[PDB]
Amino acid sequence: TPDIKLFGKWSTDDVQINDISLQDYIAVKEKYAKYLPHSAGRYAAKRFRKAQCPIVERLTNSMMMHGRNNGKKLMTVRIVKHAFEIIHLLTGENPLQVLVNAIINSGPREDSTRIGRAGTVRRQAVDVSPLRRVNQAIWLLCTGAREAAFRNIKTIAECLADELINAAKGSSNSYAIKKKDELERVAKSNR
Amino acid sequence: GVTVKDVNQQEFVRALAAFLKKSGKLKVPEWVDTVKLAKHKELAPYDENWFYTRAASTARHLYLRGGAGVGSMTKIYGGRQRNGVMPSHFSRGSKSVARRVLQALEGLKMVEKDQDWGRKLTPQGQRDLDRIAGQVAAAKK
Amino acid sequence: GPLQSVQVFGRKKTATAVAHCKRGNGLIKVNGRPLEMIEPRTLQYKLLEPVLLLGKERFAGVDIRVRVKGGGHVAQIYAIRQSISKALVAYYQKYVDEASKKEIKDILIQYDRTLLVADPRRCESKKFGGPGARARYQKSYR
Amino acid sequence: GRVRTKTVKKAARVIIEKYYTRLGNDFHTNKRVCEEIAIIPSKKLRNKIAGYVTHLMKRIQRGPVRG
Amino acid sequence: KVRDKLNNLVLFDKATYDKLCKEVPNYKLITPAVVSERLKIRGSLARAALQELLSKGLIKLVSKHRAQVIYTRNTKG
Amino acid sequence: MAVQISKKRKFVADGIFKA
Amino acid sequence: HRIRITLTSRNVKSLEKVCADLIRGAKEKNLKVKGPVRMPTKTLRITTRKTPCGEGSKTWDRFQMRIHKRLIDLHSPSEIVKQITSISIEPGVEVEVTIA
Amino acid sequence: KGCEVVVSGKLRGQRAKSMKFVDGLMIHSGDPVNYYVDTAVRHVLLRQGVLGIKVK
Amino acid sequence: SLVIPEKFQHILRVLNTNIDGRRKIAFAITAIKGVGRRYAHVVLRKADIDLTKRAGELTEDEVERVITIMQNPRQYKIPDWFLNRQKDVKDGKYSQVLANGLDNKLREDLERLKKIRAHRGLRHFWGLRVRGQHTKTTGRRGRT
Amino acid sequence: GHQQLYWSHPRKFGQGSRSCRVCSNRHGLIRKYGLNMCRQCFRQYAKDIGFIKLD
RNA sequence: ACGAGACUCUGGCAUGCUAACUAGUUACGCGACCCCGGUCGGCGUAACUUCUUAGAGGGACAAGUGGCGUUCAGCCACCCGAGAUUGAGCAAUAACAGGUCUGUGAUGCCCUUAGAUGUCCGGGGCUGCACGCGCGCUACACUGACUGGCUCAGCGUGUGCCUACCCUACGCCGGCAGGCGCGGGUAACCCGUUGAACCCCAUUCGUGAUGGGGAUCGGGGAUUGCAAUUAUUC
Repeated sequence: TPDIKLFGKWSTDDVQINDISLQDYIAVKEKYAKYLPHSAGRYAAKRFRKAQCPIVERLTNSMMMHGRNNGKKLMTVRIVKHAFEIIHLLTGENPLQVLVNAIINSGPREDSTRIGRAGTVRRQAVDVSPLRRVNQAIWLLCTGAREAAFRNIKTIAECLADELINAAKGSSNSYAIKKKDELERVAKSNR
Repeated sequence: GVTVKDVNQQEFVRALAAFLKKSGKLKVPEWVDTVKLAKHKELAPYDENWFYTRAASTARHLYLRGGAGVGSMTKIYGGRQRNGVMPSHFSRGSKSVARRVLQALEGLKMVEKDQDWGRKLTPQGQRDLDRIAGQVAAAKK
Repeated sequence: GPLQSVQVFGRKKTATAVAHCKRGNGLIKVNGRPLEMIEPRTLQYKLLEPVLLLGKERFAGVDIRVRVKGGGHVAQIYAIRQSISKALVAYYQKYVDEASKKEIKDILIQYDRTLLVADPRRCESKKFGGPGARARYQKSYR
Repeated sequence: GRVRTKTVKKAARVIIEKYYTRLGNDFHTNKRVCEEIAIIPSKKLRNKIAGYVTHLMKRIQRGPVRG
Repeated sequence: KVRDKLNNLVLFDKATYDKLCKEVPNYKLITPAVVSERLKIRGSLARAALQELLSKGLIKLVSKHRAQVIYTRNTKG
Repeated sequence: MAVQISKKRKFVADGIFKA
Repeated sequence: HRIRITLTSRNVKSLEKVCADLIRGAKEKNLKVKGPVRMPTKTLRITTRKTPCGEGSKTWDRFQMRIHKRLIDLHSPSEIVKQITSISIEPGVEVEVTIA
Repeated sequence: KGCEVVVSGKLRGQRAKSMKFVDGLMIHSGDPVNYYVDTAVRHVLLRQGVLGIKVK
Repeated sequence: SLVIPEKFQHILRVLNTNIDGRRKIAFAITAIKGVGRRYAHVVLRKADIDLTKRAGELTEDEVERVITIMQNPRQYKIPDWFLNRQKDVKDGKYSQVLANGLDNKLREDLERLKKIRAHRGLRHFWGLRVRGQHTKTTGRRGRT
Repeated sequence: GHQQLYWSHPRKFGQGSRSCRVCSNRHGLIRKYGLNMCRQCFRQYAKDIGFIKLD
């Protein structure tokens, strides 16, 4: 009976989520605890079976994109391992919490969808489901990591990591925070 | 005791190459300075002494599975061939390089000529392989 | 006395892993190599899941020899991690009281379902008119 | 969806009308009855027929039936 | 609005060497990429400087890999 | 038989003679 | 007396019927008989265009021909094998008598 | 249990017209058309032209 | 061993070309025509020179040694097949031909083809593909 | 020399060496399993060879 | 009554059944090596089907539970379960001026038929370029390239009728492309335990149209074939 489930060396215990909206849609705490960000699968057979997937495995899935990198899973596993090493070095505490706080702070709470016919860009402000909030958060963080780790000397390990610290508090110099603010202001525009 | 299968092969091939360099009994040919190891390679090997590492890899591959000749080992040390505009394809290595390595290990007292078209290990070669496996295991532990 | 041996298979896609559990000292190896050194090294803890999940006192009374063929790498790793658990459960059912089987099986299913059951997922046939089983060639108009 | 065909429903209705004291609510038992007392060219058709027979028993044990 | 074409040094200078030798152990994150960014240094030279500082016993290794290497400040305790 | 064609060739040839 | 008899056919039912007939004949003979060795089935695949033209949708059809092979070992001379195999043979099956 | 005859070609004219003569029961799909209906296609060489026959 | 030395060569005036000194000693000599990424390793393999050094810090003795190896290779133990110009049409002299040497050799081969009036020379004079490929729907960079 | 010039062209290989078993046509030949037929007539006589269509 | 469904093939499982020295496993003995045990596709033989091969059967039916609905047909969620919507095959009446006379000794009419619009041989062309379009391959990089090492599969095809031309292990020479004797296979028997690639590990490279990209072009060397120029291919 192991009292703690390390991700190699990182504890999955004693993490707290400040948002009660994403308490059951973020899977880190004592039931969804593995030792790798690499699940067996069968998480996309029904509608809501992807909510039981661990969030490190969801970011591991959403990291690979753009044709060249499709199908590479072990490589993404070691990239997010080195990324969590950088989060632990730059802050000093559990990197699972910074992953939790970045997802809450980068999920768009409002959105604008198309309405009516073509000819004019008329939109209606709507609400966002909490599953779409974490989906947009993971997709925006992975897109910002991909845009930062392109045509630069900076490696993917730092360019996955230091945006999470910027998205932990919203320092107005990250990709996901800027696009979430843009989405919120354009949803407030057509209100 | 300890065998070759109980220790990682990555440090093992380097240690066996270093020991086989230290023995100095391999009768290495003269055109190894300017040669390509396969038809699909682009440059010369970056290592200064590729022959000792190739001979060590040949010896340990013969230990894991014997009875393999020259043409059987060309399938092992070969890979993807980039033809440029073409879609890529698999291609073999250099037959004469592996043949010279096999003649080197036959002239040195490690590899004998096995029956039914193969080359097996002399038990002195097994002694050397198990002894250096023990030394690498003791250095790691 | 008489030998107490079981032979239990395990597959993911086509890589079968047959484990041979018998009475002896506690040491685990596959293909002559221990579980600590199987390439790729990324799936090392995934290979080590039953031992650290279950306890070293459970594997103390048995040693395991596994012969494999087929598949790739990740399918082989999943085949080992299924086959070790299924062979251990079958050994405890065969020669130990059933309460140990219940106490090992409930936590084994509680961690992940695929430790004891296989994955019913194979590749389907590619059809004409496209480069894959579902995708089709590009259509040109005008 | 799972909607039974006219053949399966008609065979089940006529096998209820002809035979009633040799069946029951257990699916495997009256599956074996339907295998024995009739000629069915498949296993899947036999299972579908026996399933509609069991549903007809669950209908009949409540009240009257109009068919 | 400017390319800012990079001309990174291939060997050190008189002020760069002792400047980094007094400065980069005080950093919390030291990787060859980031020290190449803040010292305008080629990619190989930053690597060679970090195993030189590792051999000098002033920089502690935490992880070794072919893709990314991470180097740490020594503990003050 | 010295030429000894294969099992598949036997069935293909038998179908040829039947046709 | 190590003889090996091959038995190949297009059909499965008549192949198994003549195999069971020879097996029950050998069992009524009171002779040590081996079981049937079910060889792996070889499949002949031909894919071709259905149309004789080059006009139409690019549609293909699939042709198959399964091959089933069985083996029987026996411990009798050739005349007993002849007198047990020359009677009531299926038209789809074929035999090959060897000695080793 | 059932049969049908189809004759196609130039039947007393210039345009090709087909005559279909159906009665009884006749299935068309699945496997049982392999061993319940027997198909035979023949060509007839008339003075005017050709003629095709399908009987099943 | 890692700090800069004095008398550092920045721009190399060797064989009337420019060679940048910040690159590797194997791969900075590739700016000379006639030597590429494959001939450059062997010329530095026959000479007792380290390959892990930048090209700007070398001295005239090793520079002249590499120049002599790449200038007269056949008597200096270089195989004949590794040279680019084998069995010359004039005399058959095996040589690794220089930059302006290849320029002069190329223009005199074109002049030989033009004066012999062959199909290859006619297609080179017209400005077309000479290796026998389809050019109906490709090669649009001719003129307009 | 007409008797040695009428067949002076070798026919050991190439497309003209092959000939269809049924219609003597050089186009669309199958050489798999020694069939040597065109595709259309193989489709026409596919049934009595033993080739069935069930995939 | 047809069509759909019903039906056929394949995938997912059965530690139960029938049988495998052309597939193997486990035991026992003899071998080689390390330090009392471990490794070996090294050799041989006492049972057996765990893996594999392919036959007969079994299994899944909206079968059970809780809700919804003329308590109608049926729907949803869930426990136990290898599966609680696998993929293909076949595919109705009626027609389209749909494509094929260049698939046919399948074909009506029309034309030609010796100076042949038939046949055969030698050479050329179908490849020719101001330009436009469609299906595709390669890349624009450092989630990458180069050099070594590590380790993992399945559909398959194979000595041919007039058909000469098959798949290759082993030993030798040579940078490689490549060259004769040397042995196996009419095939789970031999190529072959198909040491496949992408991955994984360790150096080298560092934002520069660079070690990205390999188009264009010069010279040389090989096999196929009677013959390669308007490079067949390497």
